[PDB]
Amino acid sequence: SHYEEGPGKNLPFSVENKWRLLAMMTVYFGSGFAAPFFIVRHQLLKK
Amino acid sequence: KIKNYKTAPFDSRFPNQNQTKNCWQNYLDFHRCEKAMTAKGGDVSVCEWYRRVYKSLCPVSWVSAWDDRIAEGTFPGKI
Amino acid sequence: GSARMWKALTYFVALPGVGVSMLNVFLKSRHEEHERPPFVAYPHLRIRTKPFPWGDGNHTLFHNPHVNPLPTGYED
Amino acid sequence: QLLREHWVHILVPAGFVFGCYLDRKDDEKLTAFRNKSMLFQRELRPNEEVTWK
Amino acid sequence: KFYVREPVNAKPNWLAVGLSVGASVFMWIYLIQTHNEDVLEYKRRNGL
Amino acid sequence: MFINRWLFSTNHKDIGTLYLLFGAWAGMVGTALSILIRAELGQPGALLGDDQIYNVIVTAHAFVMIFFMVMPMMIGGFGNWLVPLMIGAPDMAFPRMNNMSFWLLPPSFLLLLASSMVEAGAGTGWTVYPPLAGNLAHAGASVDLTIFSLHLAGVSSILGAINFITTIINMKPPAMTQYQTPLFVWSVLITAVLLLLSLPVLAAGITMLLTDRNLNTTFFDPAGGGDPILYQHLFWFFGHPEVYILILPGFGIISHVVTYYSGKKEPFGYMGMVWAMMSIGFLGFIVWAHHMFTVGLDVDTRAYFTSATMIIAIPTGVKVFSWLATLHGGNIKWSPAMLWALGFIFLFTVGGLTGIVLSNSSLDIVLHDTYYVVAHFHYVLSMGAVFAIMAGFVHWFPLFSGFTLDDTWAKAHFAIMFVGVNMTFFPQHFLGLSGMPRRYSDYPDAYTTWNTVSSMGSFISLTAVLIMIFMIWEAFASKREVMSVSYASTNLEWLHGCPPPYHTFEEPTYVKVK
Amino acid sequence: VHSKPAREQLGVLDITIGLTSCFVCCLLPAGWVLSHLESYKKRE
Amino acid sequence: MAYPFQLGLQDATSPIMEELMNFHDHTLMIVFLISSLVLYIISLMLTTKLTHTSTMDAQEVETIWTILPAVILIMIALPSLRILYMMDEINNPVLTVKTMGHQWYWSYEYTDYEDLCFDSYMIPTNDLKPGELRLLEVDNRVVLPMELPIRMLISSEDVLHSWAVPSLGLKTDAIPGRLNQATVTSNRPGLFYGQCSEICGSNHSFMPIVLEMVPLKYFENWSASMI
Amino acid sequence: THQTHAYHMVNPSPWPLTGAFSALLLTSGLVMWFHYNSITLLTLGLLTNILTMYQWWRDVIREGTYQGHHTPIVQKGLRYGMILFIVSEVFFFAGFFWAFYHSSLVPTHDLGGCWPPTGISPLNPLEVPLLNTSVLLASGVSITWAHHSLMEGKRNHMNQALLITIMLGLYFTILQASEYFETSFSISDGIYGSTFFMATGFHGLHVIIGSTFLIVCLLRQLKFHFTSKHHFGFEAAAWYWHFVDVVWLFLYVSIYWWGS
Amino acid sequence: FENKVPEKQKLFQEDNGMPVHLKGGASDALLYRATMALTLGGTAYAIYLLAMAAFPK
Amino acid sequence: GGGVPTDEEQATGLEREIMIAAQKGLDPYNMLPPKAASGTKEDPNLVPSISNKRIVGCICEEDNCTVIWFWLHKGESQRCPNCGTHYKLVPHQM
Ligand code: HEA
Ligand code: HEA
Ligand code: CUA
Ligand SMILES: [Cu+2]
Ligand SMILES: [Mg+2]
Ligand code: NA
Ligand SMILES: [Zn+2]
Repeated sequence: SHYEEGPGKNLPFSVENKWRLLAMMTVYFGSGFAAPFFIVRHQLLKK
Repeated sequence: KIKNYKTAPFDSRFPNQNQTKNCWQNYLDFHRCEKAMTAKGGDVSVCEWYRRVYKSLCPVSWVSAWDDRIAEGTFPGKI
Repeated sequence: GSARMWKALTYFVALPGVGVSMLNVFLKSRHEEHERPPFVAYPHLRIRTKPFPWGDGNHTLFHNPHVNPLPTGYED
Repeated sequence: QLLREHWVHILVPAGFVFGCYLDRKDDEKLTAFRNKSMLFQRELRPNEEVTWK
Repeated sequence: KFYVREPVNAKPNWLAVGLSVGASVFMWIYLIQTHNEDVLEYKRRNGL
Repeated sequence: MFINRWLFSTNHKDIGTLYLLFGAWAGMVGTALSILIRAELGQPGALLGDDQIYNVIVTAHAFVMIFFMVMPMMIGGFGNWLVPLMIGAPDMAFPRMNNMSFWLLPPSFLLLLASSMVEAGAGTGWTVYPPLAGNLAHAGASVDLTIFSLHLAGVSSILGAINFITTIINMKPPAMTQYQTPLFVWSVLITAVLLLLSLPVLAAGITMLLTDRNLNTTFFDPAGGGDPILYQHLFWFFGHPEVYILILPGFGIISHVVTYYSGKKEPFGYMGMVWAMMSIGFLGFIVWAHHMFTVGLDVDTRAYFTSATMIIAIPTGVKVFSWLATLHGGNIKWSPAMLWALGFIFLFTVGGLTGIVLSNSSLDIVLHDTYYVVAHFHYVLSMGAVFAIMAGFVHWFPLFSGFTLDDTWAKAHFAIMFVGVNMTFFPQHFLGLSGMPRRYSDYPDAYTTWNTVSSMGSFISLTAVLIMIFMIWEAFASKREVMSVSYASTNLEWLHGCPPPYHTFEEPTYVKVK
Repeated sequence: VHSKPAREQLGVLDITIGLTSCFVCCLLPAGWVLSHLESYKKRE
Repeated sequence: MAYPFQLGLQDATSPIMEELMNFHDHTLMIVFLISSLVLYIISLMLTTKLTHTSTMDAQEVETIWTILPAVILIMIALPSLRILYMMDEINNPVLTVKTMGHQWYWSYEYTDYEDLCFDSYMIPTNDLKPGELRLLEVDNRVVLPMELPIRMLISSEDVLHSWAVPSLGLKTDAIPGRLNQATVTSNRPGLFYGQCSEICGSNHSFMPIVLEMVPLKYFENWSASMI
Repeated sequence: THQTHAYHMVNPSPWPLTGAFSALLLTSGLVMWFHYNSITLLTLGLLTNILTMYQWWRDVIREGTYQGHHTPIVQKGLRYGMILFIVSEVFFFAGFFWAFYHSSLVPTHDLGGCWPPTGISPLNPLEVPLLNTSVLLASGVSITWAHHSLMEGKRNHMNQALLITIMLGLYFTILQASEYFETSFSISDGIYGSTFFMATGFHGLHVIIGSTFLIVCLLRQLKFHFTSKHHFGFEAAAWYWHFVDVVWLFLYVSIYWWGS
Repeated sequence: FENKVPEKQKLFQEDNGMPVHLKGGASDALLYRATMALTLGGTAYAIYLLAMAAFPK
Repeated sequence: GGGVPTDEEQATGLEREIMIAAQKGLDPYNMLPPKAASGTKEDPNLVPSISNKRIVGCICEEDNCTVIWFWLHKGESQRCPNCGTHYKLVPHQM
């Protein structure tokens, strides 16, 4: 309707440039993976 | 009676593995025999058996805390 | 017929019932002048493991100095 | 769904195990004379506590 | 709607159902309670 | 536009996509937490110094996988993506409170991360058992922050459960009966009923010790008449219901994928399906204390609870046997989802039988809070729920995106996942039978062998996660659209095109008059 | 589920770059951290 | 007390542990029975090539499909009911002992007569005398005579624990304000090991348990000679 | 006219997100005050969530009773959802009741083995808790009269029915505050005191929620919002108020008729 | 207290396309801008206190 | 003496149109199951639509657990793929 619909474009992240999209997945899931690393280094500093 | 013994016997009242109620009952009726026989003036040492069984069943920290609470006079039981 | 019946029950049963219960409590509250019980520092009462997040941390939210003693005694 | 259909088949066996149960309570009740009958006076063997149950 | 007239028992009387369930559970709790303090009075009066 | 559509969402498709995003986030947060756990358990001695931070990371592990990962995929994401497109509903009944539950879940994630940030840390495990989490052993804001994170997760889950029950018993076209909906509809219905009648118990328990902590009360302090047994009863009368919430959309998802790719037009014994599902949904409450057998219960109630768990084993066995019967007698397309499903059948079977072995009471006296229980819930979660959601993801991804994965890469992923979880958690069977207790950082020589083997399997699972996100990128980069979809005559979610449009089911479907 | 030819086809090069991309990128966090754990340990 | 490459369980110290592993072997027979059943049926239906995608008839197998689990679950459960009902015979408590779980260690007291209590801790690795066991050795062992039923009164003072002796084959939750009963019997003199089995803080891994089985004669010898 | 189904259409709204963030601010204020004794974030949390819940329901009233998307099937789902929330709160309260029953059926050893624990003087249930039951039951029968007067269509009688039930509910709340000022001990005083104080104050939180719902439904009815049959706001009010009536009855019989 | 519903409804269902969360005009728009300026600024103030509790003194 | 407003002059919009549809007896917004169960060749099952495409779901057996979903277009009457009942489209523009 008034909102554009189709494959890929119904995602919160833009799709058309696949290198930049790969950069988005790497930074997103890498920050997700590196979060508990940052917790454990934070108490190892704090203790 | 004045039977010889070594260990707390199994209570037929409480088959269940919880004996907090068991030693609490032993504590209260130990104080009941002590006040009842100070009232009647009889041989007050006949419940040395109940004194031994509550000492055996519930731990030294708990009996010391309850004894000190009675000695200062603020025991939260019906004694 | 239902609405009339409920109106009649409200006016002739519920309101007189609340009037009688209010009168009962109001008469009792004028005759009863409760002898504040003597303070006994029972170890299972007035437990403070952490201070409250208000005031001095030692008064309850609905504290009443006349009836609610602190862990140490009455305030008076 | 078969336990809904054939639930009536357990009522009569339930009455049988209940009937055997209350008969056992009768033997426990009418036991003023365990090992007191003068015809069956025998001293109890060391591995048993009652003559019959 | 099947019947031409609305039956008086078409919808359950929820006040009656709640009163029935509440009275039954209250009487069960009261009965088991009076059984317990009767047992306790028995033992404390006869020393058992 | 972006803020109005995505940040201010009201449609189940976009809300499900953002569920999938947050679920992937929390999933690899949990993966990293488990890797800290297992790399600490890979070497004899203490890798991370004190084991207080080890208790913190196992607590975070349990919380972010149970409450933050598979409930957001299966219940939230897959439920919101499929259920309207499965019953014919355009939208769901209450989409604003749906979106409020969504937008309130990452605040609970933030509170959990802040509890990790707190100096004290959440050194308590999944359970918040007092007085370990009391005013003497955990005097700090970390455990309180975990309690409010549980509050937020509970509130979001209750309002989501209201959403599912109203969108099932409302949004259906009127002439279809309840007893002919697809199986995932019954799964979400029974799980959401269990949510609705279980999460108040957790909320009551966590409020109970919240008032014990901050309001200076004594509900769990036995010096003032408290009772930790009360907390264990409340928490696990939540727990095993929450277990069955945690597992039954796996039943629904694999049933749909089996009747899809097995060539069937129907599951076998759909009356038997729904009867077994409401049987376990009904008597899932009264089995709550099988996790409880060594706290000092009476013998009679122990016998009652173990008998009730044997009883609840019966219809789940009917479910798995009829799963075998519904995959009977058809051509099997060797999709990766079938590989996930068959692995789920085997590993759910062995995990459930291990659970029965726990459920016998005296063996639970000996084997409580031991890695045999770990092997239970990893054989039924770390590959049960995990393979269920992998099957769901690799099956419905063209509906979710519009493009397909690579079949060879997905089968390789199944192989890596399978080998990693089996030679991880069969040594955990050996560890539990040998008997070291849980929540330990260091272990002796007997346990070193299986600890090393299962740690190497955990790193195999790391490689599996990396391959999974690689093939997600590969699918989104190759962007192969789907020309045709089989079994669309019997699957409602597949006939709106891949992906379905923004406004589906504008006209409600024409149900037969009968 | 049948699909049309890839709209964009990755080259051995592209596939290689990407597979390695995350592999390394996703594990690098672990790298820096796990690598200096003992240093981190130093209260200094 | 475990040996490397252990696949089964600890050998028994208690007779209840003996028939409990007999029952456990029965349950293992059941689990490979069902697992082999499902494996062979899966292999059969993956190795087939015949198609039958009609309307399957249903009301023909549910009676067998519900009575075979009925019988197999109840014949697993009745050994479980028997073993659980014989966990609690009328005890002959020749000896009594209370265990009081403290923050990061244990306390053991013999309180039948001549009141005795002591605290048991974790022997450090650097302080370990050569030949001993890491994570199991305790500077003060707990002694009990063989071939006797001894009563175990378990509780804790600040944090809940679990007194676990898998060699004796039991695990009792130590709860503040609540003590539970465990009856211990042994068949062999010597050392037997266990640990805590509840989370209890920043030294949870470091409260192990050691019970050495001695006769009553050496028991009273130690009791007299420790003064 | 493009929407062919008779279900509900939602224009996307910011208010679920802002309500979620307001709940996050509420809990952050709770931890900030419980640990670092700061009230500013807590007052921010109360202001945020109360305002946000206000315009959320203000939006739903706009889009329902003036725009007219609330199809009979839609309030059928609304009564489903209200019943679901009601039974969730039944099991919430019942968890609290069963916590009390676990505490009271087996009195722990430090309490003297008697219920209540000795040395405390709980208030007699004979007069003012009967007043509480009378005022709440009178309010419930008055709102049943209000529903039947909705059926009949008599506006001034509906007005007096609502005015008397808000008057009764506020009298209930202020008096239970008065014997909170007139009780022998506090919530930090013992297992029994802690459980009934927490349960009764938590019921007090529900009855002030119910009274505020009665305030708002009164101000709708003064603005001629409710009609003869589409009166689901007062249906929800009646269900919630009968709920707090029966929950008050349960906690009454338990706490007061049990062990006093 | 007369009836106000049938006169204000024609100021709601007119299809000018501007969204239903802004029907009232400037006052509800002012309240929207106010609650937007505080639900995000407060969240930044919330996580700042979380950061200060995270990093000790 | 009227008191409460009557919903026939209170309700506006979609409630107003659904109520006037109810009082005239015709339901065009699918609040009710359809009528005219007749799937022969000479008469098919009539289905109303405003578009050119329209979904149908056949419960083509009594108490059938299976539901058969398929699309139709304006033109020739659509059929069921496992039972063969016929469905036809008619446009109604409301
Ligand atoms: C998916 C999650 C999941 C599922 C399905 C289950 C299912 C079951 N669980 Fe468990 N469980 C957990 C998750 C789960 N559990 C977790 C997370 C914990 C511990 C949390 C913590 O410690 O903090 C736990 C803990 C736990 C314990 C506690 C042990 C302890 O810590 O002391 C017990 C013991 O009774 C138990 C039992 C069971 C049983 C009896 C089943 C059954 O429902 C399994 C039934 C499944 C079957 C497949 C039945 C097998 C039947 C057949 C194969 C048919 C043919 C066979 C026959 C006819 C005999 N579970
Ligand atoms: C959902 C629940 C869940 C899952 C998946 C796992 C998965 C794993 N668990 Fe977990 N575990 C628990 C729940 C879970 N665990 C609980 C509840 C405890 C007890 C805590 C306590 O004692 O209180 C526990 C305890 C526990 C311990 C005991 C620590 C201790 O007590 O000393 C160990 C150590 O080996 C362990 C290891 C693992 C490993 C190696 C995995 C691996 O399987 C990890 C690999 C799995 C995945 C990576 C999931 C796949 C998901 C994705 C890849 C992303 C999803 C994204 C999309 C679908 C788009 N677990
Ligand atoms: Cu004590 Cu772990
Ligand atoms: Cu369970
Ligand atoms: Mg435990
Ligand atoms: Na380690
Ligand atoms: Zn058909």
